[PDB]
Amino acid sequence: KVGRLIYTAGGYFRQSLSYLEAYNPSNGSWLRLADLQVPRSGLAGCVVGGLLYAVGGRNNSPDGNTDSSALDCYNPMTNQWSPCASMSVPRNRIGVGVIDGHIYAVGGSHGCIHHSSVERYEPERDEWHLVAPMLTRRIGVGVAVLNRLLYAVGGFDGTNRLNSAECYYPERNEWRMITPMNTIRSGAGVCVLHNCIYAAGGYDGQDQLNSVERYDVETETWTFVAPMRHHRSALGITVHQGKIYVLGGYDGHTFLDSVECYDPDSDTWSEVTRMTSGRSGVGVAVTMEPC
Ligand SMILES: O=C(O)C[C@H](c1ccc2c(c1)OCO2)c1ccc2ccc(OCC(=O)N[C@H]3C=CCCC3)cc2c1
Ligand SMILES: [Cl-]
Ligand SMILES: [Cl-]
Repeated sequence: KVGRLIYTAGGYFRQSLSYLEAYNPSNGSWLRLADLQVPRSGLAGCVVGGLLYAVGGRNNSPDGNTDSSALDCYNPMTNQWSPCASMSVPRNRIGVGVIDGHIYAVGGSHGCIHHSSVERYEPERDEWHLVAPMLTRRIGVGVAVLNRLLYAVGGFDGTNRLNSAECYYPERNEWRMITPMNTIRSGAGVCVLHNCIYAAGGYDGQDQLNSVERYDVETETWTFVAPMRHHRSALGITVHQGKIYVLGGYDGHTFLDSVECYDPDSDTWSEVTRMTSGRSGVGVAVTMEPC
């Protein structure tokens, strides 16, 4: 369990960013690591086999906006990024989840297209293949995996921001709606802790949110927990040693540098550190410290 860091890749502040930085909860330190080859915001991060993957996003620059179909892998042992096979389609504001060593890329946008499509990456073959599409088009979708089922939560379908959510059952290659959230949320942070799917923050179409709700997969209910200290949309999120960490985002005024940590035992959020600069739209995941 020891020696794992929270990695934050990419993001947005004025333009899309190439930063890869890693935070050590055990000593409070931050490390700046190898930049992404292409700056991206609206990407997702995940880890398989100790390698960190950056999936999708968009490169916003003064010279334009390019939605990304890229999959790039970072090896902490070498501090190097390598390109992997690209997805079938660019996906900005994507959601990803990992089941049994396979990466699922969910939704996202390509220009004015809002995807319902979903595709699955096999690291051992370096190949993507499409799977069944969601029942709803969703960008800014939160994705998490619990008990080898994949959940897609909230987002924006091109017309309305969503409180709906759905679950993918891999052995039937089928999506089914689940109970909708109590709040409309696009760009929320979605993760799994214990037997629940948490949805933190986001934008309800009117304001950035500090509220947080969790879906108990057994009872099929959404319940609010303690709100974050800060309203945040387009936040990064991950879980580490039994606590949720939320990183950055936009509060309606500032791009936040604050990182908050949720303790489910006390139902409290605490501010634990600050990123090196404020940003939104980052990809976040946990793996071993680099060499
Ligand atoms: O609901 C919508 O229509 C789209 C929705 C959104 C959310 C909150 C908003 C909002 C728009 O408008 C002001 O608050 C969204 C959802 C997830 C994202 C993930 C990543 C991402 O990456 C780039 C990025 O961070 N851009 C930011 C620039 C300035 C502030 C907004 C975002 C942008 C995302 C945007
Ligand atoms: Cl964007
Ligand atoms: Cl992961």
